[PDB]
Amino acid sequence: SGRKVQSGNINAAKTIADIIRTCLGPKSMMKMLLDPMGGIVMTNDGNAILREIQVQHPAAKSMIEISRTQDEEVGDGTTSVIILAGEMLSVAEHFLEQQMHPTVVISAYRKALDDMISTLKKISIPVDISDSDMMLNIINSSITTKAISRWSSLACNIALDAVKMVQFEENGRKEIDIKKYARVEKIPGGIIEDSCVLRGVMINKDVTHPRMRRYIKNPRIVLLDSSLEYKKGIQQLCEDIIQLKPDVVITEKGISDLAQHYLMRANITAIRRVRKTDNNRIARACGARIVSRPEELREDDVGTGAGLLEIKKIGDEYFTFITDCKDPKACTILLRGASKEILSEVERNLQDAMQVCRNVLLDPQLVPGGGASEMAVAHALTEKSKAMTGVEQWPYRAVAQALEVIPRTLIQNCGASTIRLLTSLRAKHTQENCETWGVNGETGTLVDMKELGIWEPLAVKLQTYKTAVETAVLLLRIDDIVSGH
Amino acid sequence: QAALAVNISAARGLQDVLRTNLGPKGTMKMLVSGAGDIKLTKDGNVLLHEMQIQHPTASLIAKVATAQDDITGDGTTSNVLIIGELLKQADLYISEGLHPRIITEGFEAAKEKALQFLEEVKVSREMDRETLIDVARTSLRTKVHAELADVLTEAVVDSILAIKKQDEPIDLFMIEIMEMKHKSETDTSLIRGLVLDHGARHPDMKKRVEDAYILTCNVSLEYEKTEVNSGFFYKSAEEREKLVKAERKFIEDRVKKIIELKRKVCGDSDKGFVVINQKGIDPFSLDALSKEGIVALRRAKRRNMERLTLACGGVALNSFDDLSPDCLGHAGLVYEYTLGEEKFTFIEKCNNPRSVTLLIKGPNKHTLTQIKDAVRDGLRAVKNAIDDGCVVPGAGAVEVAMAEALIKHKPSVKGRAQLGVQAFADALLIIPKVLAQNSGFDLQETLVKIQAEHSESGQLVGVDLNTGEPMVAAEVGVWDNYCVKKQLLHSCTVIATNILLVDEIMRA
Amino acid sequence: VYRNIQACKELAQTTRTAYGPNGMNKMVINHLEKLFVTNDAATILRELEVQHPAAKMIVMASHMQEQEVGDGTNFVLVFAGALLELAEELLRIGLSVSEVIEGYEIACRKAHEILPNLVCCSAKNLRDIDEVSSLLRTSIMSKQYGNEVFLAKLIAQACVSIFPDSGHFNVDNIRVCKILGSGISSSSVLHGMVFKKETEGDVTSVKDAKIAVYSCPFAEELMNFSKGEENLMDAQVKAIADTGANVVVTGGKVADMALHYANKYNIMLVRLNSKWDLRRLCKTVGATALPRLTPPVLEEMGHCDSVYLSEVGDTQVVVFKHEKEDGAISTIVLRGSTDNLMDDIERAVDDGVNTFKVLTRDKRLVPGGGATEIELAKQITSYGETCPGLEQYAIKKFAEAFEAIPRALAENSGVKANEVISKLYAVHQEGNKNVGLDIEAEVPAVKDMLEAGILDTYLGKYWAIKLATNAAVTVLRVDQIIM
Ligand SMILES: Nc1ncnc2c1ncn2[C@@H]1O[C@H](COP(=O)(O)OP(=O)(O)O)[C@@H](O)[C@H]1O
Ligand SMILES: Nc1ncnc2c1ncn2[C@@H]1O[C@H](COP(=O)(O)OP(=O)(O)O)[C@@H](O)[C@H]1O
Ligand SMILES: Nc1ncnc2c1ncn2[C@@H]1O[C@H](COP(=O)(O)OP(=O)(O)O)[C@@H](O)[C@H]1O
Repeated sequence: SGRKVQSGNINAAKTIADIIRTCLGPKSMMKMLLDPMGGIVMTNDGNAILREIQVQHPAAKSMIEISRTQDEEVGDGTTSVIILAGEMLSVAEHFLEQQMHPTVVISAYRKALDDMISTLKKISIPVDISDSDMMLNIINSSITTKAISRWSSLACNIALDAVKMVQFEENGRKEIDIKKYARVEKIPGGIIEDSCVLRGVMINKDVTHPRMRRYIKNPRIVLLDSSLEYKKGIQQLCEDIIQLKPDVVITEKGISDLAQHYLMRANITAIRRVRKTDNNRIARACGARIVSRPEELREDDVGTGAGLLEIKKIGDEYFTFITDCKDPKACTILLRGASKEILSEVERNLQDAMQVCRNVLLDPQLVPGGGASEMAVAHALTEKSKAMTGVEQWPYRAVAQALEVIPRTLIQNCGASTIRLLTSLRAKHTQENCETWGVNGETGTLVDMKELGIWEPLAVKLQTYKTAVETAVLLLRIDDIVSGH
Repeated sequence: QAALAVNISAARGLQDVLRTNLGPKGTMKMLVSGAGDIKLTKDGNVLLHEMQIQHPTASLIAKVATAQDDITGDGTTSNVLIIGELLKQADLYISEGLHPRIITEGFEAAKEKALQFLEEVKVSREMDRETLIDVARTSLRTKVHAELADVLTEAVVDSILAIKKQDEPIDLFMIEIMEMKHKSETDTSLIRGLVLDHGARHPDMKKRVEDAYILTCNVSLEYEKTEVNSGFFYKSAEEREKLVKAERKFIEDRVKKIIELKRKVCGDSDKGFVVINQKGIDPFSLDALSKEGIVALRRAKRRNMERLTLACGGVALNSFDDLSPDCLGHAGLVYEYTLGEEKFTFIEKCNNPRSVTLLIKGPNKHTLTQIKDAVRDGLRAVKNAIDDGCVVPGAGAVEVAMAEALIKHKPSVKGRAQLGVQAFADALLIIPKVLAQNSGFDLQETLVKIQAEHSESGQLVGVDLNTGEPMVAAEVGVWDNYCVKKQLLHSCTVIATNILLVDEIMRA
Repeated sequence: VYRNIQACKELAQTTRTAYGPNGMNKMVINHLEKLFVTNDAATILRELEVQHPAAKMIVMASHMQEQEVGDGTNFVLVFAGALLELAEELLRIGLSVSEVIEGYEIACRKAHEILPNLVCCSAKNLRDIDEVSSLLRTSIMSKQYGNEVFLAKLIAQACVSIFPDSGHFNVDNIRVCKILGSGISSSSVLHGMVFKKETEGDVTSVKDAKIAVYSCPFAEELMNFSKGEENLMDAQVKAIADTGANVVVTGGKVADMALHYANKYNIMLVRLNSKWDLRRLCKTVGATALPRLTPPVLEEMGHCDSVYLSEVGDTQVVVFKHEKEDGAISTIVLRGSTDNLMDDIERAVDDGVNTFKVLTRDKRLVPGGGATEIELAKQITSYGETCPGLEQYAIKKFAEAFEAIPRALAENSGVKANEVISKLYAVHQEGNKNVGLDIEAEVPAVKDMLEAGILDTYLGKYWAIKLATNAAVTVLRVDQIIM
């Protein structure tokens, strides 16, 4: 009753967070998943652990949801988000028992979050984009410690060629970017080096009889969801097309040979059995428009699409190589190899680096990882808390105290003592003016962070901190759960 | 088959219980009794003599260990740790056959090699004040607080260097620990000669005695009456009414005998005639004689009078009279000191000032007992260091080098005794490990560092119980006793063999 | 070891409430089934069934504290409890017990060396009855709230100021005599011990009194036995009256024949002596208890100055005054409706006299009411960041345990503790040492103590801090025992 439900919620949060507390870093301790069928599961990814496990407490369910969203939003750090949320709630437990309202606590947390957002940008080191040398250094730094160690060249070249092929200049300067409009073409065959990049959209569907001028010097794509029939006795679509005279028409169903000849008379190439998940990128790359009302038909129905079409047949597959289209917004990146067992994770890390590049365009800032950024922000909060007055200062210090959990876990899961190393790191970090030392993850030894050469994008760390703080305030703002079970 | 496993489990349990006591930085346990009074201590001897052990053979181990190592100074908990580790290491080989006799042969060969190694490692630096300081500090910081030990080291070392003049180690009577209950526990010094427990009812009789003559002889100022006639005072109480009288003539006889004794051997009211009574005395005759200059007191124990025989002089018979004053001796000062409410008589600067007593002012009973045990342990350790004349590098210095020597001695022995030798080395390796663990640092981090640096150092080297850094105990001041190591090794091997040779248990 | 820490924490918690002038008191029932109401924590502990050995030795430390100072024992208990709970969470962090011990020791030494830097000592001397009465009001106000503190300070201090000779004082000189009846406002102060006596046959002005101490108090054949018994009793009282005896003291009852015979001997037959009074009489008159009536001895015969009856207190009493010091003995007569508040009043009197004694032995006074506590906490926690190493955690935890005093003082007085703590700590940077808590306002308001005159002994707080640190250290360094 009353605060008891809050204590239960934060206890559930703490007991779900510490399950995968120890599984982040380059030496993550591995975990067991024992289904009640005798099977045994080998897993390191805490996200996979929580996805496989099931829990009944609704607060834990909401935290699972936020972890999944953060996984599907910016990329990595989900374990760090969960750990931060759990530690912040665990440290707020003491203040909840202190007979203070959750309102003052959450206000203090909000002010602390506002301070952290600024002090992160204060300490973040600038970075450059498209600078091959230290961009490749970042690739060897963070894009590594995955299964691309021996194959980092393909990942790096793919990322660097495909950074400038989904950029959207909607309201600024290429700051809008998506990782889904890119044409990833993951087909086995040949060597892994056969993967390449093309400026256009590729279709795995092709006409059964490509004995025709499938490519035109300036295709004018128009989306059409209707399927052509033999004739009106519908043929009227053929004359409707003839009115505006395009050269390429997309439909989702097959076209008969007689209908194919009718469309040849209509001076258009008919493409059949296309897919919506591919038609969307077709329209994005070609800027097509769909319209069927005769009154609304005008000169704007048909617009210029591709620039140089072509079709080849690689690996006995009916390919469709549209290249050099009008808009380099949905281009092609090829993915070939002997087997696909790792290339999926390769492309996942590719999209991770893609988010890295997109946020570098957003904010060219790197934060010193390995506990360096965490200790820097904790020190900034603790020194700023000296001037703060009132009861709300204690949470403003406890959030900083609980944020140092990341280096604590890094030191803990390498054998080294988690107390002496943390004390040495904190004591030397304060007297140091602008050093931002970060503990090595492998040896568990203190080292200046520039020498180690590890960094994270500013945006991803900022999002992790924001999500952790918002989860803390959301879980502390719950006053009761009784609505049934 | 299984009796061996039971003994192994009991020994491991005893070792685990006694793990967190070794070393000055090791934590201390506390003992609770049925009555309610509690004792707070860290020394292994008292812990094994006071613990209420469940397992029978664990009680056997404790009893035999205390009985054997009462001879040497200390090392009890280290011995228990080493025997437990020996048993565990032997079990790791017994679990796959390996009949215990072969392990016994390996243990005996390793004992011989370790004895020779200790013989050739022992350092015979000549005795001085500084080495005694170091030994006292090492033997005292492992039983009491840090600064209390630092204060007490000076007192104990000064007392011991005072004692050392006889060129022969003697103890017990010559060093006496007095106990009292002043609030300021910081007061702790040594007093030469003797200190008497208390005195009698005398208003400022002599105080500053200066030169004095000691006869004692259990004066009879309150000589025993004839009270006991039949049970108690019956209707025929005239016996206990009149026969109890007429014994005042004994008191007057003693008074006059002391009168001519004083004005025979002194000739003046000065030169206090020191006499004592084993029981109470009447204030009337007492102050009548004291006003003449006679130092008369009452109610003293035996140990003080036997010490007076060898440090002051004078015969002592309860039934007596004036006799030859040849046995009588002289005292430099018999000044009496009172702290608050109870009187102390300082019989100092006397003939043969070899006898010395130790003064402490503990606040309560348990701190007093711990201080007494700590100072006794320090005295025994420094006396043993005096006797051997060759101190050894402690802090695990001798143990790690012994282990290395045993490992390098492996191919020398034939048969399967090499397994026993290796287990013996791994068991002797426990001491630096327990030191590091009790200090707080990681076990194998410190152990690996120490072994790695000792590999090239050649000289012995220990562990610093402040940072985990390896340290040369010889140049710092950590020291142990040769006899302690000898007895520890021998008894450890004996008890390990005795336990390992067991085969089966039956009731009786 | 967490079992010992938790046990000591519960022990401290069960007496944390009774701290301060708003001590919200308890019920006391012992084995013989009395019912007392008391707020004095030292009074609470002495009938607590403490079984955990950690509790046994923490209350041993408390007893050592009261024997050296005389007040602040509840402060020692709560400080030790806070220290042990903070040590518990430090152990949960992963620190070793020895490192915590070292940090606590260095923090304690820092506290002792920083304490004398904020002392606002006494004004001029133990004299100036009004001034010292204003001084000695703080401890008695803590024991009993300000309803009667203004009268109590004068009543208690005026008695101890009677004999300011050669700068020496004794607490046992100022004893307390209780008289039932009228309210506390009718209390008074008198010279010489006051107690009940029975016979009024006493002359006002007397020469050197002769205190006769009673260690052991009181057809035809019937007439013969009665005559023999009466003659034997008359011989006994004649033997008592020998050696110039003029007064007697007895714990027995009066008899009409006995009182008549004593009166016609011109001796008052004083009876009804309390079971504690006789040792004090013997030790103050330089005599011992006579075994029976027939063996009195003039050598062990009581003499103080004289004996007479005092009507002060609306009752007839017996008074012995003008000892060898001629002014050393001075009791205090109290009035009250019942007896269940007499214990609290005499406890406040003791808490005044012992604080006066420690003022005599130390004329240095530091601000109270949460001032010195928060100041020392700020000093130690500021020094902690300067000191590197692993003792720093123990140093901050020591400061946090030190700052728990005003928290309890505010909480048990009604006001929310966190608001008071935060406001006091923030003010203390600018509103320096003399600031302190305000009892009166329900709102968490602060107020300077220099004008309020609420001060506590420097030496008392010094010894309390030292002994609390020693107790916490000696508790942390245990592992277990068979139980
Ligand atoms: N070589 C390294 N040295 C130190 N820390 C590292 C190293 N590599 C990675 N880390 C740490 O790992 C953390 C990122 O792990 P995380 O994003 O949680 O993985 P995932 O999100 O896939 O679970 C970073 O905070 C960084 O400090
Ligand atoms: N200052 C010190 N530094 C390192 N080791 C020490 C120090 N003082 C004592 N020791 C070690 O403690 C051991 C003795 O402790 P312990 O066995 O607990 O006492 P006891 O001899 O009573 O059993 C010695 O072997 C010595 O090496
Ligand atoms: N009017 C007051 N306002 C604030 N604090 C007070 C007041 N009166 C007493 N105190 C505090 O109460 C404490 C007295 O504690 P006390 O109850 O005497 O301990 P004990 O019961 O162990 O003798 C002092 O430290 C003082 O700071």
